[PDB]
Amino acid sequence: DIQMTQSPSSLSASLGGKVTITCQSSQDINKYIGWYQHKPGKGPRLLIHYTSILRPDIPSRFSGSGSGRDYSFSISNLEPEDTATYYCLQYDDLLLTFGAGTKLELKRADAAPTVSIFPPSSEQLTSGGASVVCFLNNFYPKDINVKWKIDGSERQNGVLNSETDQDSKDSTYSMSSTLTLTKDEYERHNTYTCEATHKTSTSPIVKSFNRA
Amino acid sequence: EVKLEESGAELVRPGASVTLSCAASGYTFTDFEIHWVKQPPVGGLEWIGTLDPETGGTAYNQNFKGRATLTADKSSSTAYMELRSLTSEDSAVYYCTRWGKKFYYYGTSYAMDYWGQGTSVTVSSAKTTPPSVYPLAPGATNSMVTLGCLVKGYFPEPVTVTWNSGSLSGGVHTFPAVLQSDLYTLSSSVTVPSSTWPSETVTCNVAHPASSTKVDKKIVPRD
Ligand SMILES: [Cl-]
Repeated sequence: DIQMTQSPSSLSASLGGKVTITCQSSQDINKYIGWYQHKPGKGPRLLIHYTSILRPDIPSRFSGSGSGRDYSFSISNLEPEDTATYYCLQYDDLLLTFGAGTKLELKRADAAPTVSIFPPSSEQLTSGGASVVCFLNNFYPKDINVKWKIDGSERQNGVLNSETDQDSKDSTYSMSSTLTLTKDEYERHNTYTCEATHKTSTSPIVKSFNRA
Repeated sequence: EVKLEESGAELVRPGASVTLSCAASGYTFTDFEIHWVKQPPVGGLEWIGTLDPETGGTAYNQNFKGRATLTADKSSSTAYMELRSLTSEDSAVYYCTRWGKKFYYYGTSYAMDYWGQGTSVTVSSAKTTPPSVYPLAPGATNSMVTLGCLVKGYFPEPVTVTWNSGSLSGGVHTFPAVLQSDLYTLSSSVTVPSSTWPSETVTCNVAHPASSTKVDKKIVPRD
């Protein structure tokens, strides 16, 4: 069986810039390598086969090179629609092998999250539950920390957090955070605060509402 | 024209089995191998195996020998993968894809050039549960306003979310579902001009096929 070592595991580069990914096979694969693109939420796509042969519906920005055990894949003039995970594949054998993948992200200017907070709907309340939701949308860079306060006091339990993959138009990230309580407990408190720390501000970015 | 159409999502109990199908159209079925590929939740694509539908000939990555069995029915142009006796390690998305059979000096052009849409397989003893869908409307005014839908308490994945039946596609973020105590929760946001809501209608459309659930939830300002 032929093993494939794909590097690096992650790459970050600027718009208009250029990146290269490498793959090394455990033995000579005689130029039978292909490269595939996996964009978030979609199925894989063929970009190149036999080391350097492009599909005709793939931009000429994409290319490939190499021989023997050592191969590379390059993208020039990076666009935000290039955001994706990339895989090599060897097919110089009856049994094929994918490389481990390279996640590509783009750099851009720092952007502060736009923060919205939402109280529980009447529909949820009437069934006995109460969830409070905060969206922290279109920020950069990706690292952010969110805390929930109820009348000032920190609540860690019952918090569900979810992050998007990088946006393929503006190269920002977004985050949802949901604090789930009971109706009973929701109705005992007044102030609900979504507090975010992000490198774009010295102190936290907060959104709150008062139940009454 | 060239199409590979996979069967729908499967929920499977630990220790049980399931059979996936991939219906090919738009080309000569027996001139192409059918390969299958696994996409685990975290981490990368894994090649499972190949089948030559003309003869029944197969080959597997070692790790899947004993687990997967590839067959086909030529009359219906349909490839099958039986996944036998499963655990949570087998939870994933599974693809079929085609490979040009004929030998050429510089190998095939048809190197996984077309793919099926994927079949999601979840291995779990939790019960199918429909989502509750709750509107997210603000409790302060700017030129843009952000609304939402909370899709809570469902199992198993996936669900579909759209806004105004497809029309609102710009400024939508639909967040990946998170699993907590055997139930998934997801949310979706949409941003529109504050001049346009709540003076006009914004609705989230949620589907959960495993439960036969379709909901439309109109976002109305908060009482
Ligand atoms: Cl593999």
